[PDB]
Amino acid sequence: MYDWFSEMRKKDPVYYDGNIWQVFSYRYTKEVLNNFSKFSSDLTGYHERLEDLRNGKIRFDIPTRYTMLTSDPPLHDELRSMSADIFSPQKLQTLETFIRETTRSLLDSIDPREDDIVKKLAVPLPIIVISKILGLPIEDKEKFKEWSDLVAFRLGKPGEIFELGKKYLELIGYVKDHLNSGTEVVSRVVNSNLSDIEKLGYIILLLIAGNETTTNLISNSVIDFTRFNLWQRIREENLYLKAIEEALRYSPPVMRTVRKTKERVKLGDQTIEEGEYVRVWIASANRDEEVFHDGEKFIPDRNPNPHLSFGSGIHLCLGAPLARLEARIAIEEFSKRFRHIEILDTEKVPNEVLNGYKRLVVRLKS
Ligand code: HEM
Repeated sequence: MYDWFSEMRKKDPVYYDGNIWQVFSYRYTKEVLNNFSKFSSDLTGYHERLEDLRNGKIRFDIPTRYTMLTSDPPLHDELRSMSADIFSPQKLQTLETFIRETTRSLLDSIDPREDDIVKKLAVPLPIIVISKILGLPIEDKEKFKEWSDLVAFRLGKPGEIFELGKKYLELIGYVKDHLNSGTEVVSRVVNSNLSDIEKLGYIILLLIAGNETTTNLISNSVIDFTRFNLWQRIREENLYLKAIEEALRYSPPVMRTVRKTKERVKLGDQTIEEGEYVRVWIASANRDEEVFHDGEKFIPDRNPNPHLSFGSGIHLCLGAPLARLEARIAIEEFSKRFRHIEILDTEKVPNEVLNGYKRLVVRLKS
């Protein structure tokens, strides 16, 4: 649907189709994302229940409705400041050896003749890394794999209520079980003025917000580098940093995000009424010809590359530096292991927001 995106960017960058508003151009998607006053992220009733949560009036509820992702400032900033430096440059420098050793370990498990790199590399890496950072027992990776499906970007589908109930029951129980054995990261959260439900929500967000997305970055990168035959060049010219950024732009793990109008507002030539949902197409903005010359092409050394794959504004992905580091080390170590790669079989996740692969079977020549 990238051709439909281009047509919309040209004729209706801000389009109303009866029920929701949709934005396709780079200029307007960025404007929406940055104007948090007009375009709110308070879509889960968080602000409305903050008083009763902090009072202990609400005792039970789905914890994932109360995270920094579904909040506007000042609440949003009060929450985010508790972990603003979790992925600081110094912290990541120190994690480099652990991340590199971990992917080398995962690569060691790959059978060159024919293996699934999503299963052996892309899925485990982010999970193992976040577990170390949070101080949660890696010995529960498989469970973590299951719970990663709960990431907020994923919308509902019929017949999942029982399955989801099971995961929530286990996940919540696990977090409550390890709230006081985590790193300073979780300690600061557990020792704040937040209600119990919010603490749960906060820890779950940090635990699952980047698993499927980071996995998708690695998978999408492997697919793009292979299909456009760039492995040789990337190693040769050391285009890892720029190439991964071009994968993020071209094959964004998250296709779009949503906002709700906080009052009548004019975006472009349109006046969006108060209380309307606005779908922001990150994938389309990333192809905007005005901002990305030859945007329909995968240019490995494209520079600069101001894509919106991690968002923009106050909710700009907290894990961006980590995701970038993990993916880079993954792709570097992988490239150093094979002389030729061949994609034998793939299976794509069936979702309109999360963009990635469920299976990626390849054959490698070490
Ligand atoms: C390549 C992988 C990733 C992609 C493409 C991705 C994408 C995003 C996007 C689009 C947003 C903004 C959502 C919005 O504006 O409504 C976001 C927010 C967030 N992401 Fe990521 N993410 C990735 C990896 C990670 C990782 C590794 C973590 C670490 C736990 C993480 C933690 C978060 C958090 C906590 C937020 C909310 C921040 C806030 O609301 O201020 N993400 N992510």
